[PDB]
Amino acid sequence: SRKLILFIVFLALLLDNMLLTVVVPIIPSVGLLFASKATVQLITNPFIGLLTNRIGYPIPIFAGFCIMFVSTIMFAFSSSYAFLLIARSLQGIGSSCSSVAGMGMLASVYTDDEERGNVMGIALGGLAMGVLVGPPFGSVLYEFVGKTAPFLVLAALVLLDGAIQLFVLQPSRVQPESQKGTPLTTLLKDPYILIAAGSICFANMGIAMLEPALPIWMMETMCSRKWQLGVAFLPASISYLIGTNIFGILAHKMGRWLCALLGMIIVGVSILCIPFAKNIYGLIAPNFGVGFAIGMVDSSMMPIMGYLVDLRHVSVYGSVYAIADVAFCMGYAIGPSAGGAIAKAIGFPWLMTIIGIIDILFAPLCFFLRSPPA
Ligand SMILES: COc1cc2c(cc1OC)[C@H]1C[C@@H](OC(=O)[C@@H](N)C(C)C)[C@H](CC(C)C)CN1CC2
Repeated sequence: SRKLILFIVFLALLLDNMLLTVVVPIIPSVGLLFASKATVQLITNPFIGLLTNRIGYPIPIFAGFCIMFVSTIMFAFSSSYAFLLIARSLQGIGSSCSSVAGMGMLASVYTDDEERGNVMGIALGGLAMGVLVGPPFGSVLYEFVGKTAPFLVLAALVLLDGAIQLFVLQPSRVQPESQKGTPLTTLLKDPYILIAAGSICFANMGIAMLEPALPIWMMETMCSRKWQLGVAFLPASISYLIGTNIFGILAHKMGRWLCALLGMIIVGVSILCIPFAKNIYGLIAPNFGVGFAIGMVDSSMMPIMGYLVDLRHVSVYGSVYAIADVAFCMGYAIGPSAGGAIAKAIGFPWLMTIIGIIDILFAPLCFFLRSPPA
């Protein structure tokens, strides 16, 4: 059925993101390792995009379990920096495979735009939920048992997920797609695919510049307590969960172009409002708005990728969702380091204001998605 595939993609994304996050609080126990996974995923996304059109979705969505499970074990038994880096790179390839192949399969199964909206919303809700229950899970287990409890529990969990894969997807038989998909070059030459991918990129780059540089600006102006840095962003996750689980539904009613436009403005007018907050209490509302609007944008531009592909090019979703994932991961690849560097160069408030201005100025470019020609 289709709901089984939806649940399998949801659980895959959830477990992959629990892993990306769980590792965060264990690494201090600092260089390019934090972005190794993201940049490796950015490298290996288009390859899965072209591979899903050559061998099918199952085999390259099941290769997620076989690879992420190896990472979750390699992290469980990591001693040197080289082992940690190769484990994070293997995770990155696993997250690629899972995200690209799973979103492509969700697009190829739910062939109606209205239902594809809700399905992509639910999958991104899986992403958000995994990110939300990640740091808790890891820490709790790290403090109560040791540095190997979270990784072994997630190994068991991805093993169960891979069993569901083997007994639902049946990747035993290779199966090429029905028609030759449009080459990635032509897809990237289109203006509307570029606009949607750019919207997702800019939104996620704003978040990924905010997150690892807000504790820095906090410990020097607010003098917040140690645990305050943890709650300083939990509103963003919770709001992203809410937004990307409800707007996958609300967007096709409101109009995906309008949802994305309003989505980015809200991102802009919230990120711009972060530097004006002086105390942790005043930091909540703009962070909530940031998360809510990032969800507004993501759940509304993820269906529109497959929609534009169905409306303009041939109906093969591997390459276009590889493009959208590249958009995503560009943020968590470049944004953290570049934002830290810019904050050290000019200043964190000016960096957040630049991000906000760029987002508010780029938002009106989403009106071009009101009615694209065929
Ligand atoms: C390991 O270290 C990290 C820890 C964390 C992150 C990245 C890290 O490294 C990369 C991101 C993940 C975000 O979101 C996501 O992954 C998802 N949106 C998907 C679409 C990428 C999240 C955005 C929402 C609050 C709006 C913010 N943080 C949470 C913790």
